[PDB]
Amino acid sequence: DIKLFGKWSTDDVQINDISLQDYIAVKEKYAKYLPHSAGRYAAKRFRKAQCPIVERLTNSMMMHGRNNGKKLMTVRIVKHAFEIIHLLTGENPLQVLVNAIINSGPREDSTRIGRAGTVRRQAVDVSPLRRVNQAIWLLCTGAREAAFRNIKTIAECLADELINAAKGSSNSYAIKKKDELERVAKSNR
Amino acid sequence: GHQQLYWSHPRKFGQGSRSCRVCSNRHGLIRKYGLNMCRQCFRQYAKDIGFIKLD
Amino acid sequence: FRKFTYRGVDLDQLLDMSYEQLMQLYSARQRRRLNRGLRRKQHSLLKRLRKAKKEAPPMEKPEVVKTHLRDMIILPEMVGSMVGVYNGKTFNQVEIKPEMIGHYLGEFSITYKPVKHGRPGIGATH
Amino acid sequence: QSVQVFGRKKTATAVAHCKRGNGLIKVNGRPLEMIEPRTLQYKLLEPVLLLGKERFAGVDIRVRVKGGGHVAQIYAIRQSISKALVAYYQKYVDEASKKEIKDILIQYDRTLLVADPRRCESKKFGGPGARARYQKSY
Amino acid sequence: LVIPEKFQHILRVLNTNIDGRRKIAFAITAIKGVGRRYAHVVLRKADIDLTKRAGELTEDEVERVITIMQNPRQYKIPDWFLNRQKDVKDGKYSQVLANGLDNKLREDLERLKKIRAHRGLRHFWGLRVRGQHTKTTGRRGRT
Amino acid sequence: DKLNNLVLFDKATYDKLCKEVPNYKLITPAVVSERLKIRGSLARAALQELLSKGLIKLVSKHRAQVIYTRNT
RNA sequence: CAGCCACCCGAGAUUGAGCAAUAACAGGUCUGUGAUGCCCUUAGAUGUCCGGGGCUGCACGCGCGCUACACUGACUGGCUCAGCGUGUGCCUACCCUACGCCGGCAGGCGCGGGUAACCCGUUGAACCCCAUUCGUGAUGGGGAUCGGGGAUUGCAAUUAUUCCCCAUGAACGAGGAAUUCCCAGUAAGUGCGGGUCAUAAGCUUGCGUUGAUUAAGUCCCUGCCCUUUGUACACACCGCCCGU
Repeated sequence: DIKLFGKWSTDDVQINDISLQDYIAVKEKYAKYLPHSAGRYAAKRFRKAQCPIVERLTNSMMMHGRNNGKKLMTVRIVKHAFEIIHLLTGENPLQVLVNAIINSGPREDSTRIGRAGTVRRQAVDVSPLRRVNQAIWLLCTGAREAAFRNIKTIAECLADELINAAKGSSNSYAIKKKDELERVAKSNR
Repeated sequence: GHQQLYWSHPRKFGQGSRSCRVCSNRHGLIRKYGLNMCRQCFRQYAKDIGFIKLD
Repeated sequence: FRKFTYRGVDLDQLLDMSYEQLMQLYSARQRRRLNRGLRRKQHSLLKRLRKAKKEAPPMEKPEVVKTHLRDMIILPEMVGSMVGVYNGKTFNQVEIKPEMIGHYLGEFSITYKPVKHGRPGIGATH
Repeated sequence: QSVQVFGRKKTATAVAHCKRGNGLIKVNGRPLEMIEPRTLQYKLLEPVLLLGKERFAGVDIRVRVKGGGHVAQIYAIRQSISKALVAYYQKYVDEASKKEIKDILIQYDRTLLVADPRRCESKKFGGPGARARYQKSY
Repeated sequence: LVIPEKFQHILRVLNTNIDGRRKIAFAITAIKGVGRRYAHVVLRKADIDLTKRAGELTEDEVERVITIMQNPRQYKIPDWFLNRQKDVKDGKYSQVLANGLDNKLREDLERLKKIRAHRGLRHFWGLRVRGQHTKTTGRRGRT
Repeated sequence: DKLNNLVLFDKATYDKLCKEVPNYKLITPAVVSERLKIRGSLARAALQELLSKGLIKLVSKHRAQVIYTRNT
């Protein structure tokens, strides 16, 4: 068996994006008992998607010059809130994780386009890899600010943001960021 | 009475008389392995000391 | 009116009191010179100050002493007189008072100085 | 018997002495279930239960470790265990199941047999780090 | 010993008012010298359970603490562990509470200027005691 | 800024706390502090005391993550 | 085709640096030098024998950097993993440094261990491994702002300069415009070492330890002037030049 942390089942995930399981994978054979395998995917290209996304999380809520070099703390803090989503929604955290990655994942962004002008922006399609990168970045930014200077501890601010982003609820900071991206895509055609 | 008074105060911590062993120069003495030179003489005379650059 | 003392003792008591509890009265200074020992060129300043102290003019201060050496002192026998201490080019005149004990003679030689007075003017804009 | 063929990660290494014993795996006087970080135990039980806890049928494996960093020792202690299992399973017993378990753990990951050649580079002067340089003064 | 209802805002020093919201081992930091590891050690060797809170602060606790802070030799504590060892201008060895008596000792600006000492002049202008060299750099005071 | 919180022992730590923490499904010092208006420090202290009483099920313990669930 | 991109094996399918052209600068160094050019210096010798102050000053402007603003955490302490090195010696005491007694703090004598992978050393180390008050504060993030005392190398710690114990919580709620630096064991966090050295690091130079989403692209607004082009410049645009 290959269950996550030996307690969360991995034979239950359904991405439901027709063909996106090659760019968001927790079932893949690279998915291991723990999300700790040291950094080896960042060297080359399109190898980052071969990462077990649990590792990408435990390294994305791992930032800001106070956490770098403390990866075991990140693995402890992901065990935390994995066993907490195990009880908050009464379901496997991988299901809500794939729901969050399939909804928060942006499609339309706005960028400067042109060789001779600088007046406005143009709508662009954000590829699956960049969309998961910036979605996890928004999730981690919210989870940092939701427990920053606040009495609320980690594994619950992250937990709250994850649950209210996984169901598509717009109350999430990540989902409001997604809506802002979509609306700025509307307003810059 | 300077003949018996000469060299009264032992200046042992200072390198005024223990300066670079080459000439009347200071300001950058290094005692690594007891060189007792400044940077100038060491770098210009490092070929005979045995220190080479292959790093 | 106001009351000043040296923690229950004076120069006379400290002269009578031995160095045993003097070290307990000593803050941290002038103790290890005993263990280290005193060197040469160090026997004339005490004689000179004592000789000056022996004859004190009536209604006049003890005669000025020109000293070029910062001599470490171990006893309060200096207190009660005047000293001409070093400034850098002259000899400045010092009245000794009970603050001398508990402090070193070299701590009365304060000499440090600016260059000149001016403001950021025509030359300096940014 | 010493069929040890290193098993390494960074500057820390492990040597997996293997013999016909009790089936208990020892790490320098302490069981693999209890290691100082108290966090990578699953990383150590991964190989055995991935290939099968039933494989050990009287094999005493003592791994001796030396090097810097605890987590640096791990990924090599388990690599040493996998190497010792490979040596035992290559010395006498068949290869079909050996190739089966090898394919399974190879698709599981790559850091069980072949070492990571990575190592800490030197630092270049004129900066705080090897690649980072000081701030420009305007 | 243990009692749910003993929470009072004020401790008595010189009939002045202090804060009483802090927990034990931290509610007696309101005294100038008591606090830090001093209060920690007196509560540590006071032979009482330290899990108590502000609400369970008994009057016997306060009385024993006041007695222990009056003189340090209750558990043979030397005088230097207090902020005031042998005093200046008097031969005492203890710190005095309230204001107008201890703070009278701190004013140390005129007599050193009599002997033209540097320390007194430095404390006369409110300059640095640690010896922070001042050339142009510094971002405190006028802006 | 201004430190001012509940430090008084009254009908807030036993009543409405021992009568509303057991009935909820997630119990955390932060969760108890937020949902029951109580202080997180005293929440931890009371949770330790009631664990000593033995009326919870503990999964794991940490400085910031002590995992409790209903047992009785 | 030269080559580029993917893939299986393989330790490794771009490991990092010193060498680096022709030719040149009026860029810094005469305060690096027993390598040196008329002026003060012709013994009235800007230290020179002895040596007692000096780049050791206060109102402020984004000069490399420093600990932080906190609950991914300082914090009782549990467990335990480092690698380059540096080390008793010519007007060179002072270098590391295994125990008894004492002394919280540095340190006294001894039996010895060290020219060295023999001695500290198994650098038991150090970051982390989260059982302690901690809960949004002036207390425990933030010793940043007081006076006393033991004292080891230091005749000479005067701005407790440097070895600590008590008390001192100012300011900082991650901070405008302009804006350094960073692609793999890298950035980043983290401590040890060498340089200076009374025993000395907020600096620099090495080392380990822990250790990413950062994109395998374009030339914007940054420089680098390669090709075409114009020239009345060639002292080469800091050029040339017209007129009152």
